[PDB]
Amino acid sequence: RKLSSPRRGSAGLRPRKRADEILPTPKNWPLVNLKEPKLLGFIGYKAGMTHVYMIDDKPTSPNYGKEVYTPVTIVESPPILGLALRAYHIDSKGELSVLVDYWANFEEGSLKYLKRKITSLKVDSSKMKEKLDLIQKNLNNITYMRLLVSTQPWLVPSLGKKRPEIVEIQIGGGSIQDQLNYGLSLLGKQIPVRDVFREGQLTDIIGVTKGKGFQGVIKRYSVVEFPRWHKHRKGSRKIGARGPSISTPSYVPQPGQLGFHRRTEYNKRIIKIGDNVNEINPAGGIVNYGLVKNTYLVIEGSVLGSRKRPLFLRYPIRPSWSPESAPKITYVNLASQQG
Amino acid sequence: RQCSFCGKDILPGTGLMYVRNDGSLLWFCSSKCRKSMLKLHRDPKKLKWTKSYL
Amino acid sequence: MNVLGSRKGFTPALQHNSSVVVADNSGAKEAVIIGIYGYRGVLRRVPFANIADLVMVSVRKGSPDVRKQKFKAVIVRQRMPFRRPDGTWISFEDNAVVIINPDGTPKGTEVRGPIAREAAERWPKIASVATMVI
RNA sequence: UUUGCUACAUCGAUGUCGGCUCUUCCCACCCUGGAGGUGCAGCUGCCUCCAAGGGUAGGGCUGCCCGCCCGUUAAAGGGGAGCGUGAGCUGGGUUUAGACCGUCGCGAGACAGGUCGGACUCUAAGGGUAGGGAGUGCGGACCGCUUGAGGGGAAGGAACCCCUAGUACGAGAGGAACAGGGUUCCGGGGCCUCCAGUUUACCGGUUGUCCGGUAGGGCAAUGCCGGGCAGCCGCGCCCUGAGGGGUAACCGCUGAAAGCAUCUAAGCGGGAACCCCUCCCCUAAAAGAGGCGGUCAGGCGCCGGGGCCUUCCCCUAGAAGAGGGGGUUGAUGGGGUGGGGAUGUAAGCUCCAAGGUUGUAAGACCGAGGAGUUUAGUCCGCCACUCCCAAUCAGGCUCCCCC
RNA sequence: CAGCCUGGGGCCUCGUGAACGCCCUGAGCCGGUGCACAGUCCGGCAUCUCCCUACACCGAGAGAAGACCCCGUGGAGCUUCA
RNA sequence: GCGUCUGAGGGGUAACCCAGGCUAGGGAACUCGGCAAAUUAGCCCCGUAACUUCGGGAGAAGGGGUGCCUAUCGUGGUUUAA
RNA sequence: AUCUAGUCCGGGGCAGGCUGAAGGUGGGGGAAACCCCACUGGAGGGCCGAAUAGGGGUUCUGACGUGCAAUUCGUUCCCUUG
Repeated sequence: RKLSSPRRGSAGLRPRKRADEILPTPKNWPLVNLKEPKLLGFIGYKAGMTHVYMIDDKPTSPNYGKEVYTPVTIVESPPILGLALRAYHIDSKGELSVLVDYWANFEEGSLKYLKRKITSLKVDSSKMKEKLDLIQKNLNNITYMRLLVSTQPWLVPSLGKKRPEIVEIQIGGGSIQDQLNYGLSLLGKQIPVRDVFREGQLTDIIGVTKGKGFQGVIKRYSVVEFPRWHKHRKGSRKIGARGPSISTPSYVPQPGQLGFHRRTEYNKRIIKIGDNVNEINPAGGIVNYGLVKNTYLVIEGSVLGSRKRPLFLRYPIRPSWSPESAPKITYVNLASQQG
Repeated sequence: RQCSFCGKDILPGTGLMYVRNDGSLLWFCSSKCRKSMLKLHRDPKKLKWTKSYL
Repeated sequence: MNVLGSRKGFTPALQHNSSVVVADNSGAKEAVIIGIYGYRGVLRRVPFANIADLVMVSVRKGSPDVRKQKFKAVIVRQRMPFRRPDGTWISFEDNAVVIINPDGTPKGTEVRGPIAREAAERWPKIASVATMVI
């Protein structure tokens, strides 16, 4: 008689549809957090996963000052390319539309890799001179400054592609005028990961999870399979009833697409930023990926997505604590991942 | 530390320690070595993928 | 009692109606788990237990004065492998318990065989009579 | 939400008990949150008011429902949806035909008494739901980046432990709370470094038989047995703040009606797991159908041209579509060579072999098997380098706006 | 407390080629009205068109002049103290 | 003698269904009910309880052995054959 | 009365194994009656057992249920000298 059991799955994630882009952008950004002009995110590629041995940093942890074993994910992060500067304002209708974009590639930054995504500006249409004075004229009613950046996949051979991905990253820091000066110095340059993050920080990861195709209800929602005889008896991998009513027969479990969803993670700590790839590459290569040869991040725990997945790394928006530098690492598993 | 069947080195964070009712300990680098003592009872002196062959 | 404040939770090794050996000289030899102290669960799931857990047992084999009686016991050994925080996997040869008095002291005066450290840290009175601790 | 009363609807049929599976709601509150009273010292109790955001589990007995009982738990609340749900299952109960017993009947036979056996049909026009593709509109053809009206969420809930503190309180016995930490369990979302499962790729052993023997193979639903990479998976691992505003029950301030008093009437201040924002997921088919950067060469309708798609080589993706890449200005797939792996040390040849057949003897001949050559041979749905081979040929659609 | 693997279907394509539902095509849903549970009526809130797969909750879904129950100065077989 | 129990092709082979293989720790906690599935299994030697209508129970229950190679021994058949 | 029920007349069948009744013979005992053992013998509405040798039709309340079929197919089973 009608015992209690919680519903299967979350009602807040519907629809479970396919993500419409492989690199999503955050909708919301962390507050200023009392800093000086800097970017609030970076872009990386998921490579593989291993495990290290570190000495615990958390002063409240039960294992404080002791050598504990932790899994880690490896994220390859070459420099990105700063493309344009974007200003937002509250327009008529009182919205958050875009004021203008100020592009700068002609002085230095003549790239045809960039034309694999956008058949970008001709020499005839380099009239960006009057886009900049519009920003300075309409200063004092600009609310946000954002920088368009581009990935450089051609620097990652294991990632067999050359056309880039284009996203926009927000600047948080001093005044608006101060942020405009900082955004003009990055324009057309190459932004290393160390200009944004530092070892020991927390981050938020946004990306697309591994796809799995059309699936049933026992994998999509973890419903209970019919017990005994029914394991033998007319079909077991299904739900019994599909609602009571003709009320638009409701939101009950149904089969359909599983995986390849846009999701978000919280409070993923960065343990190391390295350049010497001989300290991270295992014997025989990372299985099904290749070899690391750029700057890489060591992120403890797991990360959504498959190998070679573009990931957006963001400042923590509900941080759990505030770490300091140096989670000392004593061992890194460089053994082969086959066998 | 070293495997109890094949004699090779066990990297940290991998393997298995097996405790017997008399208190003795056995270390295993993989399931292939764990099965070869506890299940199959094969002897290591006849296999030359083992350090005990010679 | 004393080490639960760490990550006291392992592989779910034992259940209701699971059989164990009694690793002490109290008089019992075999038992069956009747209840798991502290567990609270979900629909259709059988309550579970691992090393250093308090359980209620019913003695199925032993001396006439303890046979078919209900006691309190703690799990000291388990067959199913479990991982220590320093990343090592441990495994024992059988599932065993030791029978304790209501206040926590062991009923027997001697413990047979090895004991996991998590059981010795959480239950100091058992560690006082255990000879070998693994 | 029971059981009756009535006989309005259905008798050319609305499948009639219980259980399982899955969804949602009510509040008359069992626990979790707030406030008060007490014959409230503390701990524990009892009672009243607000509040439905979250939870309410495992078993023995009976076809059950109810109920009794076992070990726990923060608590193991009570109801509705055609007593929710048989084009979802089941078939223990019940209401056919067969049969036994007791009572009743002259009998044929009856019971509302017990017992044994007894069938569960259907390929989804329509709606709904879960997902995936095209078209028209906004708005002449395209490439790229965005906002955040609106919509959904439980995305988290709870308990135990540390210190506070053997402190307050109390004769003693006993024995707290706020602030601040940790973990575990239930729910949600993900992942494959470790461990575990699988692994009809692969490697080996071996039984019976067939291919003349050895070697190599066919068959015995991989013939069976052992091991097993990648991948997928859980029994493994990671993440899963709080704050602002508005209030509920109520608690207070100033203050009269009504010289006083008074939290309320005017006028103010506080105050909850509640509601709204912050956070996470879908969002320009939002009709007020948004914003921003760039391309549509040139010459005199024609020449010429830009873009997109199929074809071609593929995988991150994939029921078909779609998605994500490469296309000689190239490492996209294969070959070659190295690396890293799985089995377990190939065939042939040399030596030994319990014995036997010979040979005057010397010697040579058979022999399950052992050792050497030999971390061998076979294999790799992983990685690196290298243009050796192939990404060629061909077809279709749509545009040249502004100036 | 489910996971992985295999044979035959399902899925995509070529050939052959039916049946049941059918006043109508006009069927989104919530509260009502009414022989007392409406696709069509009233009041609202919604709703751009087409196609593919999957699910069977609703259409008091399809299939059979209800076997239960009562009636008819309808039967048939059995019984006996009619 | 047949590939005529007379339709085929494609597919990194989706969900799901009909048949099958394997699963760590636990071992009936499932369910009306151990249903279904698993366990055991041939032959030789030893050994075998209560009960009993003295015939049975009885293959009760339970324990040990089994391949390959190299040689032998014993018993018997048959051949004009003590 | 080509199905089916019973009967009468004339025909055709049941692979392969096991147990071992009465009877018979020879040892060993006791005076005796008679007892024990070994072998031989081959009884019985005895036992195990061939998808498709023949016969049946219990389970899964398995598949099918606009069928291969107006009663079939698969698994698990029952009988087989009367």
